[PDB]
Amino acid sequence: TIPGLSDKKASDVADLLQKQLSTYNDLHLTLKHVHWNVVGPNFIGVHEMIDPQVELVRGYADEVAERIATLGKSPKGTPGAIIKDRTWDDYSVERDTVQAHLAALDLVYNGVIEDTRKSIEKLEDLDLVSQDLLIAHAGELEKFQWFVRAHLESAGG
Amino acid sequence: TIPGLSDKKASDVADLLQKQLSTYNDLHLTLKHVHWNVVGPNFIGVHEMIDPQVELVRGYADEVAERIATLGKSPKGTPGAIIKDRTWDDYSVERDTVQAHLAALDLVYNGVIEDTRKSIEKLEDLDLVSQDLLIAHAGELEKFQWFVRAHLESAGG
Amino acid sequence: TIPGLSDKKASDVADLLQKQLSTYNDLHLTLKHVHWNVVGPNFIGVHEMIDPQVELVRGYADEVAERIATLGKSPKGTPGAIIKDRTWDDYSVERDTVQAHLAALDLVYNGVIEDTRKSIEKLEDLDLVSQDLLIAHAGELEKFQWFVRAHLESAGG
Amino acid sequence: TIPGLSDKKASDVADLLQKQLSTYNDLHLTLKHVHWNVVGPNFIGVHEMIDPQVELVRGYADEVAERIATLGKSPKGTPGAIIKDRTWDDYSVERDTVQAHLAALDLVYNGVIEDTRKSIEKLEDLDLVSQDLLIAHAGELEKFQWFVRAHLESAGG
Amino acid sequence: TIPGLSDKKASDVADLLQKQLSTYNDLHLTLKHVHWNVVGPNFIGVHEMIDPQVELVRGYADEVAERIATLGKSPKGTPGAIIKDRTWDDYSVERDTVQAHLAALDLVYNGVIEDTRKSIEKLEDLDLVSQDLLIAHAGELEKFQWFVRAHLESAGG
Amino acid sequence: TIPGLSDKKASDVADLLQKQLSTYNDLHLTLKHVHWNVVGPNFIGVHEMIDPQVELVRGYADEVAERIATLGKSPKGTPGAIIKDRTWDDYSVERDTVQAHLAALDLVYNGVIEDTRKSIEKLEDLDLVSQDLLIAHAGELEKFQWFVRAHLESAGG
Amino acid sequence: TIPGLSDKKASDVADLLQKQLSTYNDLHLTLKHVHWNVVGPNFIGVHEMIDPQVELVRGYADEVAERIATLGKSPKGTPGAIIKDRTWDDYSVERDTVQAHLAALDLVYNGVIEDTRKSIEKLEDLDLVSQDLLIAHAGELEKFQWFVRAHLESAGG
Amino acid sequence: TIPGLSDKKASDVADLLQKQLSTYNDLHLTLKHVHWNVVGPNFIGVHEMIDPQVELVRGYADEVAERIATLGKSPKGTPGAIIKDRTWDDYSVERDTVQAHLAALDLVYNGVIEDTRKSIEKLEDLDLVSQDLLIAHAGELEKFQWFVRAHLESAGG
Amino acid sequence: TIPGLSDKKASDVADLLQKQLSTYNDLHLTLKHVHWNVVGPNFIGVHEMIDPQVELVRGYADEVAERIATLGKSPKGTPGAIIKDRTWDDYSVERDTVQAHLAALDLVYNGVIEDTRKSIEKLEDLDLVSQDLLIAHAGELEKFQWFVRAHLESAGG
Amino acid sequence: TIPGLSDKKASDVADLLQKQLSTYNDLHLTLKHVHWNVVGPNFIGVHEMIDPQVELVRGYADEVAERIATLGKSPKGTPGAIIKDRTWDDYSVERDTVQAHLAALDLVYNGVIEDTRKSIEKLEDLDLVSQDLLIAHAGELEKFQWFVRAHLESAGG
Amino acid sequence: TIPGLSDKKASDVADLLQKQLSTYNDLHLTLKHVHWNVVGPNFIGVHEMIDPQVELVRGYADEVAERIATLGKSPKGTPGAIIKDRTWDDYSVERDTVQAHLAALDLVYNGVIEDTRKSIEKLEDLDLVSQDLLIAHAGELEKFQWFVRAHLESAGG
Amino acid sequence: TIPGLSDKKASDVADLLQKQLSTYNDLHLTLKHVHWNVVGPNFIGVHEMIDPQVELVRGYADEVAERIATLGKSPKGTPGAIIKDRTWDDYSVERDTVQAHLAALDLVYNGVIEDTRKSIEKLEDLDLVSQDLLIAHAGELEKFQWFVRAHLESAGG
Repeated sequence: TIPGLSDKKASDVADLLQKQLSTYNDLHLTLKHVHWNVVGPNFIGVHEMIDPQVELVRGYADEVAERIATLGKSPKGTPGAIIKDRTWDDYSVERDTVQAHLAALDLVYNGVIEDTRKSIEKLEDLDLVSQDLLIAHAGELEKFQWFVRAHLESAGG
Repeated sequence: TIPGLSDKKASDVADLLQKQLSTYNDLHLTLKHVHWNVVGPNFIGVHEMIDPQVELVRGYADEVAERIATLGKSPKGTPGAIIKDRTWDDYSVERDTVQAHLAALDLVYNGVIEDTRKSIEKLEDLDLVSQDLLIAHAGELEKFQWFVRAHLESAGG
Repeated sequence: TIPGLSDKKASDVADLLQKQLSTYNDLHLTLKHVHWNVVGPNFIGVHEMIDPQVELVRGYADEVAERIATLGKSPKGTPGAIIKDRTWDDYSVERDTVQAHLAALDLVYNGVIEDTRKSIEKLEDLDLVSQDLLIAHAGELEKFQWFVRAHLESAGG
Repeated sequence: TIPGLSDKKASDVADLLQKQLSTYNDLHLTLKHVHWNVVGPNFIGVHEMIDPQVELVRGYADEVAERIATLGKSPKGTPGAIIKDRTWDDYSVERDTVQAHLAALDLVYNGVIEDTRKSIEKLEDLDLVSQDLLIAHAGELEKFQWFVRAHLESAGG
Repeated sequence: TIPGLSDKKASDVADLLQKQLSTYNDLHLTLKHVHWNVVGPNFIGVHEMIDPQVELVRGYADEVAERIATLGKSPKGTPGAIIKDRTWDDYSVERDTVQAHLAALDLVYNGVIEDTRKSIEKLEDLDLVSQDLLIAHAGELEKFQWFVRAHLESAGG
Repeated sequence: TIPGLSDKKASDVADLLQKQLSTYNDLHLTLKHVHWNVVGPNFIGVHEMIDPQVELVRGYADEVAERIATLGKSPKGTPGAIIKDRTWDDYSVERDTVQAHLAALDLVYNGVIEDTRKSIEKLEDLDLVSQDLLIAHAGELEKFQWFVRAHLESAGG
Repeated sequence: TIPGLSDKKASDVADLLQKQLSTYNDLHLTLKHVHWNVVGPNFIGVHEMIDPQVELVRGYADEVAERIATLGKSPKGTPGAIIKDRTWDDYSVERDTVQAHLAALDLVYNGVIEDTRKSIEKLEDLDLVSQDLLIAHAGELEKFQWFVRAHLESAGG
Repeated sequence: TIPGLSDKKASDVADLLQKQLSTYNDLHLTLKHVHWNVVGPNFIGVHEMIDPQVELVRGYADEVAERIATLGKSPKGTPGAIIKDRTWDDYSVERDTVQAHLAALDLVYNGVIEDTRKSIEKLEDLDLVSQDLLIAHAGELEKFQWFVRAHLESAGG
Repeated sequence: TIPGLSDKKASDVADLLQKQLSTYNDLHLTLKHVHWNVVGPNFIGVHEMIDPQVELVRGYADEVAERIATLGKSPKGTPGAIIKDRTWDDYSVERDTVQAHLAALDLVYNGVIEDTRKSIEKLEDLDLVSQDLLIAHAGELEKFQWFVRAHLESAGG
Repeated sequence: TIPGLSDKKASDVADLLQKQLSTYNDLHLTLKHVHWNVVGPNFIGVHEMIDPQVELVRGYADEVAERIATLGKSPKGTPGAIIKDRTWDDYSVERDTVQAHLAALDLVYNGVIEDTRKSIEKLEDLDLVSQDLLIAHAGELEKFQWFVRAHLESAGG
Repeated sequence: TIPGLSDKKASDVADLLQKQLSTYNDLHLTLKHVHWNVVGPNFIGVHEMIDPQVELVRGYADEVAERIATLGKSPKGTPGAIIKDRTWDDYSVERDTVQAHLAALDLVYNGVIEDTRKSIEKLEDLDLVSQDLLIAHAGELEKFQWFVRAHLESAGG
Repeated sequence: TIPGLSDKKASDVADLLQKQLSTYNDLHLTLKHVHWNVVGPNFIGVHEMIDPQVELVRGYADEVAERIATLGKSPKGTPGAIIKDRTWDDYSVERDTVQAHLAALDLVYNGVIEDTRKSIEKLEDLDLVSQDLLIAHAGELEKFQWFVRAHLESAGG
């Protein structure tokens, strides 16, 4: 009954986003979880290096959901609703080192930027504005992965 | 090992808090979920009434996790970790009026302020400082429930 | 004599933005007009929900013109210049309730996001950067229409 | 012993203001009283709508009292001193809806902009500066009545 | 049905302002129009010189319209409503030098400080508060004309 | 019909805060009254030493009521409501020196911190969170009385 | 050649202000002079009490001079131009106590609020806007005299 | 002669605090000393991780002393006065690694949170407000120890 | 190894960007060089017109380097590294008028917006996110060139 | 009776700063005088290029006096006190173009940086800290003269 | 090893500074000690007069320690470390009037500005940059002593 | 034709600064280059530890050039113009560890503080103000080297 223009084409994208909407929600809790379980002789560096990224992604969440409802469908943001769309195993790492946790996080982001890049191409035709949302997000998500990656590498590790 | 003092008495409280860090995490997600599914001829009021409360509880999330780690134990923040501690059904309400959602939230807070209150008496003897945390939280959580409650009462609604 | 690259292809987009430029100017006035004429028991919510949107679009305006002028052409922002490009009737709603004004506004935006979407596609070949401007604008304009829409619905009203 | 110019004229304006300093102090308490007793599906709108106005009037309080001492006389700020100058009944309205409290407030303001206007003309030939003080307040106070009025009215309600 | 005091007198001042609300809205668009059409070896000076003045006048707009609704009448903000009250020709001047546009602006302001002054005296015996509003604006508007004038003149040019 | 937990035990604390609520309101006025009546060669120090304290207590006020309303009861903040609970004479000191007003204030606070201490203990069983409110308030109120006391002593004056 | 309205009337008000622009510039220097020459067991109170007032008056300076150029005439800001308009002796008082300097300042202000008031009435029938300027200043200047006066006085001293 | 209520009971707590008052003073210098002698390939992390804690504890100092004087006794804050109450050996570590310095600091905090927790229980009866001071402090002191601890540990080291 | 996805397609873009990070670095230095060699009776205008643009491009510098590292490759930022990628002659103009320098800069931007534009088409297929970067940049770079261009044009200068 | 070290050697520097003190005061007025008398098509650039400089020097003033008073002597800041030390003619330039006023100002500064340089060397033995004051001041004063100079030259005008 | 240049000449200065870092540390503690033991009918004046000076000297503390470490040597900041370098008796004065305390502080500064001055001449040849540090400090330290001195002087007190 | 005073003596210093002006320019790019190529398990620490230093030195650049032009000569800031004055080999280190890069950077600063200290002594006679510029800079440059150095050392490494 209400999107910006295309009854169907939108419902497609509305579900594309909801998949992202839930990945971020796992993401920011996951990030946060990592932040307070990270440990060892660089913990404050990373612990904090994270906090912007939490705050950023959390917002990415808002931007998705607000978009979805803009598209017409309803966004779903309860932990129930994320296990539903989720496709990793929930971050299993616990009190652990940086290296452990970033190794761990690298792979998590790996899902996210892969999925997001895919929803980007899917969107290229359907809805460009929403393509642009994730494109923005994506730069920032990728960047953050580079931060985490740079913590463990040398020649090209 | 590490706590502030009592190898056991802490371990006891570190699960009280872990019961809580998971409740808030549910809460903040839930609030947020409510923030962007709310609707009607008062939606912006509440919508924004909420946004501080998210940001606040989310921070409540940090405070107690950071405390858990302080007590010694590791805090558990992944959405898996909150289904594990969760006691209610996850928030049932989707796109829907303010009126619905606040009834819905009212009930949610009802878990939280009761649960937190109970954890406060439990804390009175064991660890006082952790009592103080939840006491602070409690004031602000309860307050917010009165914000939400006031939305549907005259005589004594 | 001056653009960034294509004498004709620019003149084409400079005529496009100009149509937009004037739509926004109508809009920020329209918005503002609505804002100090809205009324009823939801008044302040909306009265203020608006003000950011005014300010945003007003800036959206500066971005049009400065782009036009960048493109080479001269941009036009006098009330005479806007009636010249204006393709709607001017906002007919005088003092009134919220519900009225938002229905009225919903329609106005219907014009704006429809038109903007069209100038986006018109631009996908022409000039990508100008495409980017409006894609940006678009998300935010659309978002705002959802804010107003969410004010009068439930199932899918 | 000390004013700026007219040893008598000043004393006349000095009590004029004291009547205002007391009305405001009633006002600011009254506003605050209303703000935390308001209720219903619109409470946070008004509840907050009000807050700037409290802080504003309170300041208005400062400006006149400081002005009185400037004039020469001593200003009187205690609840005893306001009951003494007061000439309404004190806000009778207790926990209650918006529409109720705003009806009530509307009337309260009615005493204020009436009395303040009256004290302005009285002041045209006493002391202009002091005239300007209240003229300033007047706009702002009047504006705030319109905010509250706008809550119940349709074509001219 | 509602003003602060005089059921008629108010309606008289109410249209006075509406004449202003429309002049300003022309003004603010006009200013903005000039700002992005100015040019030559002095453009950024003026281009910016202007910006505070736009934001200022725009605000001046708010203050009178809000004032009108305060008075009782409804204020009229659409481009249709300004062409309707307008009594100049609309800014004819298109891309062009500083000196050109400032000459043009000077004249535009000339209508404004003239008309505004006239509406002030008219107001001395209608409504003082509303008189003060424009007196305030007057200083600021007048000041801005002097800024623009100061651009071409030597001994008295 | 609504509190956080105990229908009676709340009504008991809601009557306690209410007594406090009104003490503060008297206080912020009293403070403010003192502030613009203080005088002598120490005037500005104190004149300003006060203003934070006003503002603090005023907020202390909001915290009472919002707690009361949270507790379920309706809070009462009209000057009539404060004389009703008021257990002192209203601040009798009119224009005067610092030394006078602080002696006068020292006594007023003597009432406040005495009473607050008592409602704290009354609360240690009743409602802990409300206990926490006033404990917070207390430290700051006490601190302030020391600020005023420190103004007139040496050995232990 | 250029004012806003009255080619003569304006010149009359233009010198009125120049008398003020010079009084202020004396004033602001004078204030500053006092501020760094004050002394005794109260110096930092006043020393600072003053600082806002300098910055304020200095600004008052700007407002009238800018106003003069607005009126048409050129304003005159050099020490030569103030000795020229000046009509007191220059602050004779050198390093010295508070009470001394405030006595001295009190008198200085006395010239100011007297002269400024006189220039206001003179202005009621020349130019109202310019009248408002000084009325504004007047409150603020007058307020500052009361601050300084309040330093030595008991029952009416 | 002056506390809030209990001549003796207060003098007891007044000395309890002074012990803390001096521990913090050792603490913030000690922290600071550590901050500029820390070294190695994570120094900036910790170096900065410290700086908030200095600023925080330093304030904790103020809060103690101000409380003491509030209680009636005089607070003692000279390096003489801290050696007097001190009970560790002064931080002996010098230009040294992080690990060294945090190992070193862990143990220092160990004294502090142990002592503070003890003064907490001592206070539970005597003066609750002061109990609350340290309780607040304590959370924050403990938290900071968790930061330092987390720098050297893995499984539970 | 590391990129977001395509081992080659990235490597390709990582030199597109490296072509750019070096162009900006030249640019920001050049701008700055121009900022403090500019001169004439409009120097401050432009001088300051520039300072944002430096700070902005400099940040453009970070964004793409940080992207390069994200894509996997290492970014090269030393002045050696920019002579290596540089395609124009380094900025020829020394102390000299605005008019000269903007002609000079105009030509400089002409390299940049053309080059960046070309790199954007090149990016359309390979890596979209990196396209978006330069697209954003482009808008702002081109804009600035219009600021500079406007400094010497009427008819179509 | 009081300096930092040398009864005579201070009195010598206290007479030096005093000469400076008054030069600045003349200057800030002079600057300010220039600022609201400048004119032509470069007006706003300079009109504002100045304001920081005013404010800076004004503060330069406070630093002189406070230093003098620190040195032991009493500093002198009344317009009479500045003509007493003043070694130039007062700024003769009334309304005028930029080019004029800056030529005029260039000369004024010529006095200031010449004199300041001389009091610097005079100080290299006398009092180093006072030397430092003026060295600071100097750089900034000189810098500003270059700002004004750069306004009227090219080869080396 | 590490310094900026001279293996010895630095080592020499690194104890000059270490003499200073310990003096300031005493100072800031002492100031603070004075801030909260001050008392009388001017206590807030001075009390607050001090608080910047603490914060400032404390930072003076960092600057020179950070310099020491820069010169190569390790700085020593523990209260043990300041009794080791300390040359006066620790601050003798307990709860006591302003007048006492400033006499007391006056004497304290007297050590400091003399000592620092002497260390500045000592530095003139060896290390200039470190001279500049203490020179900066000196201005501000001496200044503060004049603030304190001014509290008890007329003729030449 | 224009410096502050000495045709030659200045041209000497003008070239002294230009050598520094270019070292910084290499410096800030070099720093920046280091910041985005730094890597390993402390990268965020240093990566950020750098960013202030970039921003700081970049400004140091401005301060030089602005000074040069103040001296009369023209400052040269193009990458061409830095290779011209440069005397290291351009930073050759590429994607590499912290330790590598700081080892690398230590030596770079080594040039800079050595050169700057030398231009300091050269300046001691010629121009003191410019001596002071670099002296300021120098403290800060040295400090930053201490930060980098402290990352690799223990006993005195």
